[PDB]
Amino acid sequence: MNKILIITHTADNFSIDKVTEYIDKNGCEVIRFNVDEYPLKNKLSTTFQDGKWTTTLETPEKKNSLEDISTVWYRRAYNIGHGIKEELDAKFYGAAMGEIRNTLFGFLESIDAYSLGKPSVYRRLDSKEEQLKIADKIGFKIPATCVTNNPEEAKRFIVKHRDVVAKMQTGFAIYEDGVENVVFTNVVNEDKLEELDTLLYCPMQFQKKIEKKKELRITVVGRDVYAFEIDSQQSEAAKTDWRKDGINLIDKWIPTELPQDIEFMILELLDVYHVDYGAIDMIVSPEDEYYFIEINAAGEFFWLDNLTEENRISKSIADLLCDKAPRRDNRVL
Amino acid sequence: MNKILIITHTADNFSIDKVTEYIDKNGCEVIRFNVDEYPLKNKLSTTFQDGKWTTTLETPEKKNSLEDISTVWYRRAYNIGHGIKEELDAKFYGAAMGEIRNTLFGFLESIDAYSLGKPSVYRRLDSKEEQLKIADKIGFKIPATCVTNNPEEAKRFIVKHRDVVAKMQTGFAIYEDGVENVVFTNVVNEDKLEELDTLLYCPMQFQKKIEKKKELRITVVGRDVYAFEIDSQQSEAAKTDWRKDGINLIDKWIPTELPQDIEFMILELLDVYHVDYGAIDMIVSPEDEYYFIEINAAGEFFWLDNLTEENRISKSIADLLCDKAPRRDNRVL
Amino acid sequence: TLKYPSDSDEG
Amino acid sequence: KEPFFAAFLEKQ
Amino acid sequence: KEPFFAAFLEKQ
Ligand SMILES: Nc1ncnc2c1ncn2[C@@H]1O[C@H](COP(=O)(O)OP(=O)(O)O)[C@@H](O)[C@H]1O
Ligand SMILES: Nc1ncnc2c1ncn2[C@@H]1O[C@H](COP(=O)(O)OP(=O)(O)O)[C@@H](O)[C@H]1O
Repeated sequence: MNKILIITHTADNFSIDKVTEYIDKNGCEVIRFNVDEYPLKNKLSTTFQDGKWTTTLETPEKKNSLEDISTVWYRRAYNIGHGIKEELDAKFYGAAMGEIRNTLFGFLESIDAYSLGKPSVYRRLDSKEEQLKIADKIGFKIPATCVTNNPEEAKRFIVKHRDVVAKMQTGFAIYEDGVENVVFTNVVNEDKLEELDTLLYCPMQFQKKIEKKKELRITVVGRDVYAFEIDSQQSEAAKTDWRKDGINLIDKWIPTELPQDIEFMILELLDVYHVDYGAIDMIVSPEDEYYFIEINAAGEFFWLDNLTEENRISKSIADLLCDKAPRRDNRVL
Repeated sequence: MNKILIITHTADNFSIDKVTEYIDKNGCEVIRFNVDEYPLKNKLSTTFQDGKWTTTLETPEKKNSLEDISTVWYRRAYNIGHGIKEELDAKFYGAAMGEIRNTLFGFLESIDAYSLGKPSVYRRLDSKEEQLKIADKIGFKIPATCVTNNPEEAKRFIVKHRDVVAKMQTGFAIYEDGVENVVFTNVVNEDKLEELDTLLYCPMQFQKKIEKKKELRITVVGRDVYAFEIDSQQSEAAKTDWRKDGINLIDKWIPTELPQDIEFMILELLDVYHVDYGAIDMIVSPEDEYYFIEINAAGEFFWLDNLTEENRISKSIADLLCDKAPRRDNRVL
Repeated sequence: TLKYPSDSDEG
Repeated sequence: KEPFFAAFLEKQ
Repeated sequence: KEPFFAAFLEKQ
């Protein structure tokens, strides 16, 4: 009876499958709004008539009304308006896509039922600087960081910390010389130090390189914490032991358990943001100190959910969406 | 003395000169951040090292420390990255602009001091649907509304509501013959209900045409409320959209006083959104009914501010930024 | 759409 | 093809 | 010209 709106795209049908199964068992209905099919293949309408609001969604599969949904789960959209480019003249394309995106994001904002994801929240989480500042305030250890377009500032930072990686806040890729080239986080060496003057045209995020003893991915669904680790140290050690030949669990994340202080601070980070989903990246140095790297509000979880027993993260998300788990209530009034 | 960071652009002195003058008269320093010149003509650096955060905005004449500011005013962010297109090779331009925008707006979001405007907040208030829903919940009278890409839903709305105007949620200029054409609010020709075919390719917002006895613009600064009125129905061009004759009507605005219930509801709107600035557009119909039309989270105020005596709205903004007026405190931890 | 009152923050 | 609002275009 | 991140392009 209880209806749960889920925003996805057509290519993602796999991680949502187990969540939908567990919601079905929980006794709620799932309404799938595939976002790439808007506005071409779906039709959405919100109306205010005679003092009443009504929102209806027409799909190739079903026709539903949405003004009475119990919750919404907005998985961040990256491709809306598929096919509009071929249908509309060039002079109208930018404005039409702007209006489409604004109408849809505005509907998603207007939902006053409990929301797991919203456009303004995702936009707030795009600020990696605020992530680092908040994590430092909570008590997380974070790497030395310099976000800058100042060549002299970056050079001073690099000569000070002596082992610096450089990353963009938004990636880049290009097909050239017969092959795809992607930008990766890499150390600033003597060769790249020559091109530091070009920083004037676009900033970069420099960070002290944390030596990896462990790498951690932490998926948080409400107050459910799932930690996974890659033990680089023990992997490299096993590569010397002949008894470990052919056993390459070294490249696979294994479930692990966090120190209770780290988990407390993770839950506090989600409390400060007032969101019920998070994907946190951490690095454990050789000195066994935990470094926060970033939190992704839209991070994928299926690859690690398949490493749990019968998709525990999907069950967590389903219980959260059906109001069968403690929530950070974000209903609008 | 306290430092007030003002996010603006080089073509925006017209709205910030008086605010800067009154801030200086209040005893606080103004740090102007022109974002056209980022990152070409000024340098922005944020560093965390040795447990300390620093932020430096370096212009060719002055280095400003931003980590100890007491307030930021997100006023305008026009033409970020101006001049980069002529510096960078074309293959890097879009990605470099994405990175520049992410860095700038992420610094803006990461300011934990009191903020009059932030990216996440402005983008939440981009949702006109949530605006109308929250206004209806507060008690405002709003026009009958249908936002959709579904032609038959629009047809039903247009036949049930006979006098209906069409509206875009976003602003956009389309270039034809080097001419900039735009889409005002236009009444929907009730025979022209063919050609709503087009509605599938891009949605639109239809509303019951409200007859305009007068039109109101209400600028709210904290708890200060400056209401102005205009008679729109004396220009056949400005009769459906006063902005269509705006430059002629720009000095015909008259100060007005709202009924106390309308003012209480406007203050309650700003309380619900938890912002200290707003530009609310309303329409008073011949039957003396006050209709909420829109709230602009970053609307213009200078042309009404110049109709007061000695720029009262700029003075109120300066007092709010210098913490001499009650705030809806939004500091982060 | 119009920006005679240009109330948008972006541009 | 044109979108709907194209019918309401006019020079500013 | 080229931005700084262009110096971090790698194969695949
Ligand atoms: N301060 C740091 N010190 C050392 N390594 C880091 C630091 N920050 C990020 N990294 C590493 O850089 C990598 C960035 O990943 P990226 O280049 O996006 O590839 P992927 O697509 O695998 O994330 C991460 O694997 C992370 O472990
Ligand atoms: N329902 C309506 N009935 C009559 N006129 C309207 C209606 N909605 C908007 N208008 C007119 O169109 C103008 C712009 O409306 P709106 O789209 O709300 O503002 P903007 O386009 O600046 O965001 C208003 O100044 C108003 O005069």
